[PDB]
Amino acid sequence: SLAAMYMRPPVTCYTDACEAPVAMWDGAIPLKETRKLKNGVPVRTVSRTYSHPPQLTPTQLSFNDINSMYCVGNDELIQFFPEGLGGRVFQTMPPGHPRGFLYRKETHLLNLFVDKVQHWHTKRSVLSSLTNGRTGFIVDGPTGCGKSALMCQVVHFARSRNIVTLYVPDAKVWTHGEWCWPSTILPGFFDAPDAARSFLKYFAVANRATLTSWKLRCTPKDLPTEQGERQPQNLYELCEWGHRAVAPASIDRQSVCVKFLMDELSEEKKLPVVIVVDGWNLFSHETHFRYPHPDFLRGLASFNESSTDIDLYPQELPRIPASRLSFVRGLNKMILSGDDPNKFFITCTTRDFKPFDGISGFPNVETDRFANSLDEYAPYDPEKDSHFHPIQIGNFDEYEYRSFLRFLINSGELAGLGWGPLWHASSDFERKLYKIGFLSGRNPQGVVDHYHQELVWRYDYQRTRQKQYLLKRRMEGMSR
Amino acid sequence: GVHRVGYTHPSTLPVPCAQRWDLRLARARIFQEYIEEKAPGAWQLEDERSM
Amino acid sequence: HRPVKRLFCNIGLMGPQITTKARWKPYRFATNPAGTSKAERMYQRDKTVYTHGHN
Amino acid sequence: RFPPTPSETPATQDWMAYTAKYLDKQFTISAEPAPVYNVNKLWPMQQIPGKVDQTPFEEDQTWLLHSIPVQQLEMHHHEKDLQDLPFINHEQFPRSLEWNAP
Amino acid sequence: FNEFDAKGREYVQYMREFARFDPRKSRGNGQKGFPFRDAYLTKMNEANQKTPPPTLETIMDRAVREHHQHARILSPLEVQRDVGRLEPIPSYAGKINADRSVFPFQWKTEDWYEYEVAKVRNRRFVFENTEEDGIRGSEVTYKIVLEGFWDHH
Amino acid sequence: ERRLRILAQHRVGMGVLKLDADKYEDQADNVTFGTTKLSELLADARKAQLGEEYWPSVELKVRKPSGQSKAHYSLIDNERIEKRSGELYEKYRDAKKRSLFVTPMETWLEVKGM
Amino acid sequence: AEVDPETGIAVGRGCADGEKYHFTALLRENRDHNGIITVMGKPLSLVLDNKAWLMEMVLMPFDEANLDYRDFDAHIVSEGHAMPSIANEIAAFALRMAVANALVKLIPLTRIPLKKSGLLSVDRRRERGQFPGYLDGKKVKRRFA
Amino acid sequence: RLTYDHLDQLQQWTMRATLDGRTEEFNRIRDLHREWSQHPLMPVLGDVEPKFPLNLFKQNHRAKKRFLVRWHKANTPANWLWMPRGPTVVTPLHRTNPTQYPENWKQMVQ
Amino acid sequence: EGLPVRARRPIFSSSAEQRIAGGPQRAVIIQYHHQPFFNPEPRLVKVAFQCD
Amino acid sequence: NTFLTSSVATPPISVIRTGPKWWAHPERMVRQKLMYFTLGVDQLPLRRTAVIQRDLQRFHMCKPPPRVGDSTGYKRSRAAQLNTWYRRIQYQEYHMQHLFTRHVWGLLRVYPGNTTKIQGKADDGYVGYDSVPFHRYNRAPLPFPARELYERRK
Amino acid sequence: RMVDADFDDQRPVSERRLFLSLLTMISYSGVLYTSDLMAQLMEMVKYS
Amino acid sequence: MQKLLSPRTARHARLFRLAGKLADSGSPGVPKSDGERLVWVNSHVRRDKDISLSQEEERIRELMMPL
Amino acid sequence: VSTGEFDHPPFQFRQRHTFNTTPLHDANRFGGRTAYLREIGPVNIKKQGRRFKKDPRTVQFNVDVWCAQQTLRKRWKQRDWEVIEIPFRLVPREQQRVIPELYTDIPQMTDPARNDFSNIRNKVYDREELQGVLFPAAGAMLYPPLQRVDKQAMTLDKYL
Amino acid sequence: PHVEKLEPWVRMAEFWTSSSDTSFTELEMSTAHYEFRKFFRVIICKLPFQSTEFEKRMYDIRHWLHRQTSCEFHTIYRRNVIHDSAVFPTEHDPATPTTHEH
Amino acid sequence: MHIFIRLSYVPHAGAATIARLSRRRIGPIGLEPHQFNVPAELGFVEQY
Amino acid sequence: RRGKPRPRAGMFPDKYRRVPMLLKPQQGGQQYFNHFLIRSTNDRLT
Ligand SMILES: Nc1ncnc2c1ncn2[C@@H]1O[C@H](COP(=O)(O)OP(=O)(O)OP(=O)(O)O)[C@@H](O)[C@H]1O
Ligand SMILES: [Mg+2]
Repeated sequence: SLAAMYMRPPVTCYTDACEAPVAMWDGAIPLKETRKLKNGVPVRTVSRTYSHPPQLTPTQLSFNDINSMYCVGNDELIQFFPEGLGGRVFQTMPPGHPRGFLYRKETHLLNLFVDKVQHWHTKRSVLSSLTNGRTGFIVDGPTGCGKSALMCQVVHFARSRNIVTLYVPDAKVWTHGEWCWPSTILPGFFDAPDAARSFLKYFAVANRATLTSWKLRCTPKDLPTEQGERQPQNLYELCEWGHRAVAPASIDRQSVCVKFLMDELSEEKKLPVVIVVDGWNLFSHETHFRYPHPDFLRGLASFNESSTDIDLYPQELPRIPASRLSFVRGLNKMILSGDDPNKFFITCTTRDFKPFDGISGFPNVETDRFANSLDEYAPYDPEKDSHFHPIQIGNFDEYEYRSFLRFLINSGELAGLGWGPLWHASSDFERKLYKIGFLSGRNPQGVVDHYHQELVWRYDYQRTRQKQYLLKRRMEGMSR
Repeated sequence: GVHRVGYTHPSTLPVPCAQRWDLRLARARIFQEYIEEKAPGAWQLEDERSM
Repeated sequence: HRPVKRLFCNIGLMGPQITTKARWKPYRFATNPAGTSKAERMYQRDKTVYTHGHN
Repeated sequence: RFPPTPSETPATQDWMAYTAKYLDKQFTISAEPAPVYNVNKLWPMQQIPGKVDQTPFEEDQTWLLHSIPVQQLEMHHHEKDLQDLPFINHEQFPRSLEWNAP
Repeated sequence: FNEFDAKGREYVQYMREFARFDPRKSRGNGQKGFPFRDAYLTKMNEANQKTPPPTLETIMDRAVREHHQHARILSPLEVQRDVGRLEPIPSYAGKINADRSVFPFQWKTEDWYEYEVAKVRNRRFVFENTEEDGIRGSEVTYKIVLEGFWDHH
Repeated sequence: ERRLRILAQHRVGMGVLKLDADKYEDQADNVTFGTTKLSELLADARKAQLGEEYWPSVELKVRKPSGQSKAHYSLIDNERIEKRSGELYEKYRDAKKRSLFVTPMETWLEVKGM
Repeated sequence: AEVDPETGIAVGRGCADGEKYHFTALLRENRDHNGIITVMGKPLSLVLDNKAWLMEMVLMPFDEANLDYRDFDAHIVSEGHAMPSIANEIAAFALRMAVANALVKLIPLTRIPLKKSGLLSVDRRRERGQFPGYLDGKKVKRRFA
Repeated sequence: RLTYDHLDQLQQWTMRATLDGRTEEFNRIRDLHREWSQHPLMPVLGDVEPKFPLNLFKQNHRAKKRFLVRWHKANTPANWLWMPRGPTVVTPLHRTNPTQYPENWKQMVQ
Repeated sequence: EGLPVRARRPIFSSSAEQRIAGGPQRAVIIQYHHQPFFNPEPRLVKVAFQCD
Repeated sequence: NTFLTSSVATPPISVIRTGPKWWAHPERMVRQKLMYFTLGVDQLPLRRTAVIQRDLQRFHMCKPPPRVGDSTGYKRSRAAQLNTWYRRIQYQEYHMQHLFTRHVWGLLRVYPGNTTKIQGKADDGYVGYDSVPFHRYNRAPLPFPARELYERRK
Repeated sequence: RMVDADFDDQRPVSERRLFLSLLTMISYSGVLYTSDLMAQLMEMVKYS
Repeated sequence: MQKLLSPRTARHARLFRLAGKLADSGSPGVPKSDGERLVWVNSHVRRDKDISLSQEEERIRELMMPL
Repeated sequence: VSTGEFDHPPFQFRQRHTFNTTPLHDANRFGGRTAYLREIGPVNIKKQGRRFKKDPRTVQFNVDVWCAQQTLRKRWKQRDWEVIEIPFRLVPREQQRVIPELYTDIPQMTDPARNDFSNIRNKVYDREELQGVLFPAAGAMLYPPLQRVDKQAMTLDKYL
Repeated sequence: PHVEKLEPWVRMAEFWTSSSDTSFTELEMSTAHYEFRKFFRVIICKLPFQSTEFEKRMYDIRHWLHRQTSCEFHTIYRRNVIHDSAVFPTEHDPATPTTHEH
Repeated sequence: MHIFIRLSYVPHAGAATIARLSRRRIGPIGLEPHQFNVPAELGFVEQY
Repeated sequence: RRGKPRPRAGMFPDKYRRVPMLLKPQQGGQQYFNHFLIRSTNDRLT
C-alpha cells in the first residue's frame, strides 16, 4: 500500500495544516504516483488524489471562481468576524475541519457590489441603477438556503477591502432577546442591554482601524466618566466607553452610547458605510416583548383592595414593534430620511420558525429539533415589508450542490472526521451524491444534515455487492 | 387582549350596511336561541380530535 | 409562586421567556419560608395541621 | 365561565395610545388610525357589543398560568348522556351508522 | 373491466371527473358536487403555478447527447428494456406535459381541512327532485330500505 | 341571497336551503311548523330590497400595516424627540454625577406615588 | 403495463400492519427531469420528518429498477387509519411497497428485479389485537399467587 | 440524554472559543478522546463474559439481575485491559501533541 | 362506433350556467366508452354532426 | 438538563442488548455524531458501532447457519470471540458517549440530573431538589439552593 | 472525442502527442479536408 | 488583468458554442445571456473534471478493499 | 403533520427515570401542565390519591384540551390580520360576489377568470390600497402609499 | 329501480363467560365477543310524476316481505308552499332595536 | 331577445299551475300578487 | 406461567413465520448484477 511512501508537503496556509495523520485517511483518499522532472532528474512521488480548495483573499476571487469552493484562514476569521456568524452556518466548520465557502453566483454579484462601494463616489450613478433607487438589498428565499452564508461572505468582502461595516449576525438577540429595558434618554423607546453590550464590544474590535481615524461630529464632551478613564475624543474610544462599565451602571452606559453612535454615524456623508443585518424580517414587525401593565408604574399600597388584577390573571398587552428600539431607530432613520448617499444595507430574511400546519401537539422535550428556533407564525413579504430591493435566492443547483457535497465529504475525511479506516463501509461518492440529492432535495441546509445521517443508512448494497464481485474475481484468479 | 367591542351604527357610518350583530339578533329572533353573555371570547376552541 | 409568575407575565419585557426558557422550583420547594438554607425544611412542617401541605 | 375577564384599562388598546398616555404625555397622535367601520377582533365569535371581553391568548404562558380548571368528575354531553358509556352504547333501533333521514 | 384493476378503475373516475369538472354544476348534488380532492386543492394552491423549468445540467446533458454525441437521451418509457422483443412506443412516452399545478398534488393544510369538513357536512344537501333530463331529474323519489338478518336474504 | 345565507348559517348548503322540522311528533304538524319558519326566514331575509341599510356587510380581512408603514414609527415627532433628547441627556448626566446607576424612571418615565 | 392513456398515471397499492397502513401511489414520468415525491399533499421529507433511514427505502425501488428518481413524480394518498406523523418504519415499508407496485404497473419489465429483491412481497404480520383479559390488554397476563 | 438545544449551545460555545482564540478546551477534549478512543484489541479464544446458571423449578429473576449488575459494577472502565491505554501504546491515527495541530500552523513553514 | 343516432345539438353560451339543448338532428357516434371509469355520470357519447 | 429526577442506571449489557429501539436508534446516533463533529474529534467508535449494528439488524430476521458440529469447538469459540469483541466495541462507544456528554454539559454550564458526576467542578456528584433531604449516597444534607457549579455572569 | 473529456490510461499519452498523431494520420490519408474539420483542428491549436 | 472572461479550453469554447446554439433555438430554461452562459459552461466543465477525478479515484480504491 | 405527541401514555407499572423510560408525569410530557395530574411520592391506594388523575379517560380529555389550546394559540399567532366590515360597494371586484358561509359549499376561488386561483376565505388585503375607503374623513394620508418595485426594471438580480 | 347498498349495522357485545364469583382475573380471561348484524339494502325509484297508485302498490309490500325482513319508506316529493307578505311582511327594523337581553 | 324571454320565462303561479295539472304536485296555490309560490320539496320516513 | 418453567424458544413457533422468504434476507442490489457481469466479461477477456 502507498502509505509509508508519503510525506506531508510543506504547509503554506492554515488549510494545508488541517490534514489528519496519513494512516487514518489512506483508505478514504487514495494516493497516486506523480512523476515530474524535479531540477533535471525526474522524481516520482506519491501524492493525494484530492486537495482542499485554495485559500485566497476576496480581491483574488474572479468570475471563474463561481460555483467553486474557497477556504478562509482561522486568523482571518478571528480578525474579520468577532460578532460571530450566521445561526446555522458555522456548524460545517469545526476547529479541525478547514473553513470553506461556496462562491455562489449571488456571491459574485455582491462581491462586485462591495467592490463598487469601496469607491462609490466615482460610480454613484452605477450603484443607483443597481439598487433601482432603494437604499440597499434584502435577500429572501426558502428556509435553509445560503442567505446567512451570503451575509457572512459579504462581511468578509467588506472587511477585507477595509470598509466600515456594522454587522448584526443574529437578529434574535435583539428582537427576541432575554430582557428589554427602556431607553435612558429617549422617551417612548426601549433597548436590549444584553445584545447592545456585546454588539458595541464586537463592533469596536471589528472596525478598530477605521473607527480610530474617525472623529466625533455630534457628541457631548462632558459625558460621565469614572476616575482613571478618559473622555472619548475618538469614535473607537467612544465604543469602548460604551461597554467598559460594571453593571448596573453599564445599562445606561450603553443606552446613551448606542443613540450617539447612530447619530454620529448618520452625520457622515463621505466615508462609505456597509450595514449587514441577518434576519431583517425580525426588525420590521413586533418584538416578542410586551408593554408593561399600567398598574406596574402606578404604585399599590394595599394589594388586597387596590382595584387591580395583575396578580390574579395574566393578560396580553400590545407588543413593542421593532421600530421602537433605540438601536433600530437609527437604521429606520437612515432608510427613510434622505440626504445619506453612503449607507448601503445588505439584509437577510431568516425563516427559521417552529413548524405548524393545522394541529400542533406538545413537542417532545428531548427529540425536538426546532426548540431553540423562535416562533412567530406571521407570513412575511420582503417586497411589501421592506424598502430594500428584494433578491430571491433558491436552493442549490446541482452544480453548486455537487461542489458543496464534494467539499464536505472529502475535506472532512481528510481532516479526520469521516470514515477513514471504515471507508469501505460507505457507498462511493456518486452513490452518496445521488442519494443526498433525493433525501435533501438539493437544499443547502439538508445537504449537511443528510451528510451527517449518511452513516445510519441501512439500505445500500453497493459495497456488499462490490466486495462479493472482488472476492469472486480473486478466487477465479487464484484458481487460474 | 382585553378590550371593549365597538358597534358602529349604519346611520353613523359613511355608507350604511347591515351589521353582523344586527343580523345575529335577527337570527336569534328567527330561531329561538340563547346568547350566553358570560361566554368568554378567549375559549373558542375547536375539537381537533374530531374536527 | 402563582403571583410572581402572574406578575412576570403581566410586566412584559420578558415575553414567553418565563415559560419557554425559564424554570421554577417544585411545588413543595417553592413554599419554604424566606430564609431556609436547608433541604429538609419541608418535612419540619406541622403534621396535625390539616392545611393540605401549606405549612 | 372561565377564564375570568380582567378589568379593562384605558390605553392598552394599542401601542400608540399606551405611549401617549403612560410613557411621555407628549405623543401627538392619540391612538392608531381607527377605520370608521366596525372591527371584529374575535372574527369567528360574535360577542355582545359594549361588553369588555378578551381574545384567545397569543402567548403560551398565559394559557397555563390562567385560572383554567381541569376535568375531575365524569364528562357529560348534552345528548350523549342517554347513551350510558362508550362501552354501554344504547341504540334504540338497529339502523345503519351511515343511515340518512330525508 | 379488463382495462384496470380495482384501485385504478376507482382513481380514473376521479381523474375524469376533475377533467370534466365545472363549479356551476355542484349547486344540485351533495358529496357528488365536490371535485377530486387532490387535483382541486393543488389547483387552489397558489405556490404550484410557478413550475420550474428543466435544470441547467439536464439541459446541457441533453444538448451534448443529442447534438455533440449524436445520441439523444431516451426517456425511460421509450427505452426498450425487454431483451426478448421490441415493444411499441406508448403514446404517453414524452408527450404528457409536466406541470406543478396539476401533478403531483400539493395543497395548503387549511384548504384541505375546509374541503374535508365541508364534504362531511354537505351530506344531505342534495336536491334529488330536479328538472334535469336523464337519470337525475324527477318529481318524486322513493327509497325502500329493506333490512334483514342475512346479506343473501 | 347574501342576507339569507348569513341568517341561516348551516341550514343552507351548496345553494340548497334545508330545514329539518323535528318539533312535533306528528309530521302533519311538523310540516306546518317548517313552512311557517321558512316563510319567516324568507321575510326577514327580504330586508335587502328595502335599501342599502339592510345589505349585509362584507367580511374583509385587512392586513396589519406593512413593514414599510411600520418603519415610519421611528420618525414620529422626530424633531421633537431630538430636541427632548438633549435635555434628557443633561438630566441623565447631572443625576449620574451623584448616583452610580441612573434609571429612566427618574429621567423621563413618570411613576406616580399614590 | 396498465395505465391511464390520457394522463399516463400508474396506480399502485401498498399495505402494512394488516389494516393500520394503506397507501395508494400515483406515478407519472416528468419530461423536464424534475422529480418530486409527495405524500398527502406535502413533500416527502416534511412528511417523514427528514428521516434518512425512512426516506432511503422510498428511493430503493428506483435504485433496484436502475432508474432515476428525477424522471418520475410520485404522489401518495394515505388510507385506513390516519395519524399526524407517520414517521415510522412500518409506514415507510408501506410507502415502499406502494411505490414498487406503482413502478411495476407503469413499466412491466421492472417487475423482475423488485420481485427478486422482495419489494413486491407483502408481510401478513400485524399487531396483536386488544383483549381485556390481558393486563395491558395485548400480551401480558394478570398477577398470579 | 442530549438535546438539539444542547447541540446548538455547544455550537455557539465552540464558535465563541474559535473566534476568541482559546484552544485549551479543544486541546484537552482532543487529548481525552485520543486517550479513551483506541481500537479494542480482539479477545483471545476462550474470552466470554460469565452467564448466570439456569434452573427450571424456580428461576430467581432478582438474583439474575443482581449478578449482572454486580458484575458490570465491578467491570469498571479503569480495569478495561482490552482497551489499550497509557503512554506505552502507539496511536497511528491521532496527532500526539498540540504542536502539530492545525491551530499551530505558523510553525510548519519552509 | 359509426352508429346512426339523432342527438340534440348543444348550444354554447356563457350566459347559461347549465348546458343548452337544441334541435335533434342526425349524428354519427365516433366512440362511446361503456366503462364508468372512462365516462362517469353524467356519461357522454362523442358524436359528429354530418350537417356541418 | 430538563431531567432533574434521580435516575436508575441500567447495566451496559442491558443498554447494548436493546436493538434499534434506544441504543441503536438513528435519532440518538445522529445526535451523538453531531456532538462529536462539533467537538471536532473523529467518530471512530460510533462508526464501528453503526457498521456492526446495521448488519445485525439486516440479518436479524433470518435463521442461524446450519452447522455439521465442530468436534474441537473452534467454531463455537470463534463465534463467542466475535460476539465479545463486538460487545466490547459497543462498550467503548457507550463509555465515550457517557463521558463526552458530561464534558459538554460541564463546558455549557448545564446542570445535570441527580447523583451524577461531571469531571469539571463536581466530583462528589450533583444532587439538587431531590425527594430525599440528603445526597442519598453520602447521607449528607444539602442546602436549600441546589448548588452553584458555575459562576453567575455568562 | 480528443478534446471533449479526459482519457484514462496506464500511460497518460499527452494531448500534444495524440493531436500530432491524429494530424499526421490525416495528413498521410488523402481525405479531402473540410471547413469544419480544419476549424476544429485550428480551435484545438488555439490553446495549448 | 485578473482573469480573462473568455472560454479558456476546448471544452469551454465548444460548450459556449452549444449554449449559443441552444439560445438561438429558444429551448425552455436556456438563460440566453452571456454571463449566465459563461457560468453554465464553467460549472459544467468543473462537473466533468469532478466526475473524471472520481472515476480516477474509485479504481484506486477498489484495489484497497479488504476482501 | 406534527411531531408532537397527542396521546397520553397508558397506565402501567411504575415508570422509573432511566434510558427509554421516564416517569409518566416528570414535568416534561405535554409541557409543564402534567403537574395538574401529578401525585408525587409513594401513595396508599387504600386511603390516598385522587382518582381523577388515575382515570385514563379524564387525563386523555385534559391532554386533548391542552393540545387544543396549543393549536388555538398558534392559529391566533398566525392571524395577524383583523376583519373590518365594508358595505359591499367599497370592496374590490373580487369581493363583489356571494360568499357562502364557512363549511357550507365548495371552497371558492378568487375569480379564476384572470388566472387567480387563491382561496377567498384566506385572501388578505393590505391597508395601503384600502386606506382611502377605510378613512374617508382622514384627509392627509396618514399611512404612506406602498412603494411597489418594478419587475421590468434593470436591477442587480437581472445580471446587469 | 336501481338497487344500492348501505353499511350493515354491526354491534359487538363483549361479555364474561365464567361463572366464578371470586376470580376477577379468571372472569376477565374468560371474556368472549359475539356480534349482532343487521344487513340492509336500499332501492331507489325516481318517478317523474306523483301518482297515488304507485304509493298504494309500494306501501303494500310489507305484507308479503320475506321471512324476518322489515322495510322503511323514505319519500322525497316536491310540494308547493305559499309565501305571502300578508302574514310575513318585509317591514323596517323597529325604532328601538332588540338587544341580547331579549 | 324580448320575444325569447316572453316565450321562455314562466311566472311563479303559472309554473305551479302547470306542474299541478299534469304532475299532480300537491299543495296550495296562490294567485294574489303579495303571495309567492315556492316549489320546495318535503322528505319524511314512514315505517310499519 | 402457572407456576411452571418457561418453555424453550424451540417449542414456540417461528417468530418471523408471517414474512416472505424473499424478505429474510432482502436481495437488494439487482441493478449491479448486469454491471458486474459485464465487468467480469471484460476482465476475463483481458
Ligand atoms: N456559500 C456557502 N458556503 C458554505 N456553506 C454554505 C453556503 N451556502 C449555504 N451554506 C450552508 O447552508 C446551511 C444553511 O445556510 P444558512 O445558515 O444561510 O441558512 P438560512 O436559510 O439562513 O437559515 P435560517 O432559516 O435558519 O436562517 C449551512 O450549513 C451553511 O453552512
Ligand atoms: Mg439564516
